[PDB]
Amino acid sequence: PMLYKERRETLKMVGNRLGGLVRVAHAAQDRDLKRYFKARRKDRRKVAEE
Amino acid sequence: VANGHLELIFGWLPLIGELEGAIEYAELPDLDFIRCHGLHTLVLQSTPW
Repeated sequence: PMLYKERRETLKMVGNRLGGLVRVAHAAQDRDLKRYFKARRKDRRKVAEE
Repeated sequence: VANGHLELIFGWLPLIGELEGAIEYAELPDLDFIRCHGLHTLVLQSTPW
């Protein structure tokens, strides 16, 4: 098992960056959208594309 | 009456002077200025530590 240490490291210990992608997503691209749900139909014609 | 109405209109004449002066004063072309701002942003990335 000590022969696979560096390999497991470069496999997952660095792969945590990929997990960091979903963090920003869940934090901003779906939580900050609370404004679209409160605006009148007159603003959905723009907020969707925005 | 021919003399009274003439005197009356001659006395009314001067007031029309200042009335037209005020009318001209209302047409003076003047104005100010307006100015605004704005800012949009966008997140880039992030990683733990």
